Amino acid sequence: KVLRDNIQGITKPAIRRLARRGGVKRISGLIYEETRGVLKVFLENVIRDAVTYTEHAKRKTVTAMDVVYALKRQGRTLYGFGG
Amino acid sequence: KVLRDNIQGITKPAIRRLARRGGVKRISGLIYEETRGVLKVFLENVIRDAVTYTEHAKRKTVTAMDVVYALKRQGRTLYGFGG
Amino acid sequence: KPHRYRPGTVALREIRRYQKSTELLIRKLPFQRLVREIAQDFKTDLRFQSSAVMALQEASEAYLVGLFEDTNLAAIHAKRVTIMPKDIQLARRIRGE
Amino acid sequence: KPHRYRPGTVALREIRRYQKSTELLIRKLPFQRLVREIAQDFKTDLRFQSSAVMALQEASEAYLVGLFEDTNLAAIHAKRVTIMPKDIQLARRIRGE
Amino acid sequence: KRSRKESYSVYVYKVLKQVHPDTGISSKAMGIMNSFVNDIFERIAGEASRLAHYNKRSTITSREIQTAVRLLLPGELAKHAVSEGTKAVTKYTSA
Amino acid sequence: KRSRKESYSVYVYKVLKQVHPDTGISSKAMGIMNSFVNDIFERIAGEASRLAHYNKRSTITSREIQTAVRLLLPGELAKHAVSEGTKAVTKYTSA
Amino acid sequence: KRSRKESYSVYVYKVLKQVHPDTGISSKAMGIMNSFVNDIFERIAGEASRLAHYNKRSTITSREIQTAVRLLLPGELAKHAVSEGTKAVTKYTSA
Amino acid sequence: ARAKAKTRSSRAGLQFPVGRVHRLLRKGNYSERVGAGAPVYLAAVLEYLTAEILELAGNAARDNKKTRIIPRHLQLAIRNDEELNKLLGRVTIAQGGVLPNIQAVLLPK
Amino acid sequence: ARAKAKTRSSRAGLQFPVGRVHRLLRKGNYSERVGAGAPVYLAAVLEYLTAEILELAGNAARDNKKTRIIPRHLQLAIRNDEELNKLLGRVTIAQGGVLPNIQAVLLPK
Amino acid sequence: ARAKAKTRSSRAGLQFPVGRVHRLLRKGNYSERVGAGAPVYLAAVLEYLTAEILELAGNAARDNKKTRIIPRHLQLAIRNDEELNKLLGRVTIAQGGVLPNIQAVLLPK
DNA sequence: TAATCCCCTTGGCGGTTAAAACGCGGGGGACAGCGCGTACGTGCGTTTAAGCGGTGCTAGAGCTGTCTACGACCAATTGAGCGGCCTC
DNA sequence: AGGCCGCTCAATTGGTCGTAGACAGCTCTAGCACCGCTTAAACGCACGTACGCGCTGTCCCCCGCGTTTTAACCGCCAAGGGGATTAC
Repeated sequence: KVLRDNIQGITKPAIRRLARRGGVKRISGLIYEETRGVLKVFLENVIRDAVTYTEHAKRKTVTAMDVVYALKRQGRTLYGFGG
Repeated sequence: KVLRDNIQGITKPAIRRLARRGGVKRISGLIYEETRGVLKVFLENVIRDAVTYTEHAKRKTVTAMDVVYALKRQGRTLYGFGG
Repeated sequence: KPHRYRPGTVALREIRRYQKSTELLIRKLPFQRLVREIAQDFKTDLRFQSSAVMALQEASEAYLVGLFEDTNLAAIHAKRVTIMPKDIQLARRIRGE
Repeated sequence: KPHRYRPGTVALREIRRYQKSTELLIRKLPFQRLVREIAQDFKTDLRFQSSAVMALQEASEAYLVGLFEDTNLAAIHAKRVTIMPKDIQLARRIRGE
Repeated sequence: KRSRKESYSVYVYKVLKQVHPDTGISSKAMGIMNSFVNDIFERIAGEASRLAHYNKRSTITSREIQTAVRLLLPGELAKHAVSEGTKAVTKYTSA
Repeated sequence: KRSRKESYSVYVYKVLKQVHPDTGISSKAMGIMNSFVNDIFERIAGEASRLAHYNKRSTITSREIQTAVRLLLPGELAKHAVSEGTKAVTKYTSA
Repeated sequence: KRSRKESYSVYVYKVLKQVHPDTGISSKAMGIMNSFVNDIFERIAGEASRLAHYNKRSTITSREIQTAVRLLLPGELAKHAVSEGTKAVTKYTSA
Repeated sequence: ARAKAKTRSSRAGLQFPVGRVHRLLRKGNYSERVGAGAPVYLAAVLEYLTAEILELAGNAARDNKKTRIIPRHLQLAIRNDEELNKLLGRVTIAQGGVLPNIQAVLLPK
Repeated sequence: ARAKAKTRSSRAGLQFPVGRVHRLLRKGNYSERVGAGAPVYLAAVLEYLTAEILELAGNAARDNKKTRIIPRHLQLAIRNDEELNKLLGRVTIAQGGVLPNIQAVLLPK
Repeated sequence: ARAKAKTRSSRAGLQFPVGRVHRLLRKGNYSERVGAGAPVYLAAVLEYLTAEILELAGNAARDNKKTRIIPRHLQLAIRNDEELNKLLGRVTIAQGGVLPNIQAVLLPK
């Protein structure tokens, strides 16, 4: 029922490709796990607010629009999913 | 009654004092004019907002509430001036 | 002799290509499972719209790319081309985090 | 011989002395003259509450201070103690300036 | 049917044909521009509300909106927006 | 002839003497406290308006305000504020 | 036909559901709770009696009980107890 | 005819019975006369201490993945607090066990 | 006996819905009254910004020899206008990619 | 003929005005209608928050052997708490100075 | 929007070292050339769960009559709470 | 100058009222979750190739420092009117 490890599912070549999109030419081996940790922290911050929205909505299925609300709260407003 | 060179009125030892409050030990010679320029830009932004407030308030005297609102709009909210 | 590129060449080609390209670089379904397993860390048995998963995705990669641009700025400010995690923690402190 | 402290000792005495201080580090009259000077460019004959001038003073002082913790975090990141204005520009541009 | 939901597709399309009669548009870009117009609408509306409290004004007028534009929107964009809105409000004032 | 300007001085003085009867105060510290109470009041109130708009609620209730507490107020302070807020609404409904 | 036996059941149940709304109760833990309540009640009551004797006071007020809290309970929880007790007598005199 | 009554527990807004604590004080032979702040102060103190130890019981139960309190959790909560140990040094707990406490010389290597 | 119900957008000579903007401001809780030139002015600002963004998007689509507006074109247009950039610094475009930005120190000799 | 004036702040038992917070929320143009639990909950939250501000101010003043609060005490109170720092990362304080904060690289040897 | 007033700011002035300004012996700082251990981009085969496209379905998303809790508002009245003060 | 204490003022709120808000119930239905299917994308992995990072000694130099000087800052003083505000 429960899942224990899918932060590994954000794989190392995915991080490598993003740092290429992020412009990093050489990536330490120490980078991948701490990037996983800090994105872990940020996603917890986003989804905690999203859950707060979710039972503030009396719903059980999470929608994208509250994700938009939470990201716009955190100063990371995204275009392409509002409404 | 025109004023010309009061950016140098913010003195070099005042810059040293601020960096001591900022915890900077050693300060290059290139620093002081760059600090003068960036504070000039920051002040220009803040008082541009304040002037916009004052003309929209149809006033002539610059008030600290306008300073407070301008700093709020730059994400630099200040406590302690009647806010 | 089989062809082999010097180090950084394929990296620079990748840099050019994913600056050119716009697609997601992380697998969507392990990402989705991560979303669900951290959801149950807050509230169990939550369901997720695939749109919500994707919006969370490009939020995640955009946030990441912003951090890596700041990381590159710190690293070249540290006179470096390889980033080490002190760069990322420094930029995180600079962002006020 | 006159007593002479080594370079950096008086600097650190200034560090502790101005962190324990709470008072303003800018002369009041030339700062007021400067704000009248710059604001006269944007709107003529502008008058300033002296309290508003002091608020501008304190906000500017603290803004430059916060810029300076950003600066010396970049400097210890760049393994230097003599900060140079590329550190400030790094802090600004990573901050988004 | 379903409930009619308001979007800015048709006005973006009319303005697009004003500026580019020849091109098409993706619905993803249409939604991004809908998010844009809603976001900037909320930014300017909230700032006009801020100044309405700052000036203790129970009514937000075009003076307030122009003030908010001069705050948020930078420079030449701000002044040509002033020109465009002034021209539009003179035409609407003259109907 | 003068006009009254409202401030939170007596309440902060009350709770200060409630928590520290022997502790004095300076007026500019009270200026910072007034800035504190107005700043956080506007933060949470804007968040509550956001939640009212998002869930199409024309009424900002206890659920909206506690939702804003869980959003903006982080961690341990949030769960305490939940605890005394629940206590406060409970004893208010008994009042 | 039986006779009522009193306990501290529902009050501890209330405050546990105040601090932990989802946490259950084993009954002999509740017996330990009742015995703890009576034990500490009797300790403080005997302390109030001895202070009443030593001050030659035939009336035991909140000053005696505050003294008893100062005596038995060491430091941190004692000053916390003074805090809610002062707030409680304050709100009770206001009620 | 009569004002509708609130409990003095509700007047304090506290859950412990102020009437019960006051009558157990007056009938406990400590003083024939009791000041008004004494039982409400006592009840506030008691409710705080019970609330604090119940918070310890709840989070200790959540540590052991158990939804409900057990006196093993109460033993762990009393014995791992310094000030509650000072409160209850000589106090015996039914079916509580002890701390997991192994001396350093008892451990191998 | 009413005359022609004319649209206020065309009264402003404009495309953006004056009725929608004015209704949203009446229902958006900013001021209970909104000045008459306020939504007309606001929608004029919106249409001016929208028109220049759509012009940049069409020119960028023509630059990459495409005839349809793409979120990549939106990224490459808006992120390359510095006043639109600092107007929208913390704004994410979904599937827009990033600007092609290689540092000069990263480029070889 | 009339009920006795007993304020809703006293009904909350809290020093923060229920009436003033409620009228500032209603005047603040967030909703025309505000649920009853909202201002009392907000006043409870604010009074709690200002309370731990006041103990942090009090023991900061007690550390510096003055009985009166100075905004240097406020600087030391705010900047030494991580949740208050997260609350006030961007907030500027009048005449507070900074934390006593020196990097380890600045010290001799 | 006309008044206006009074109070709060703006220019002026008679001295003062606090503050700025200045030049100098001086230790520290910054930092590239280059050896040197080394930390990771890279060809490229392999696994397997990811991707794809494919199905029965129901938990909740969303929609629709209800109805009662729910909270704003007006003449009134108050008890708290603020404009003043002075003084320890 | 905190604070305190006598003075005023608007603010706060209770009883009632009239109206709408959203909560709960409830059905419905369409996409989420689930399940079994095929596929080459992912993948991650050990490997030998080329390159990163920060460091010794040095090298050059750059402000930090320590008093002197100085002119204008600061704190005080008497004068003008600006504009900010406030009832209409």
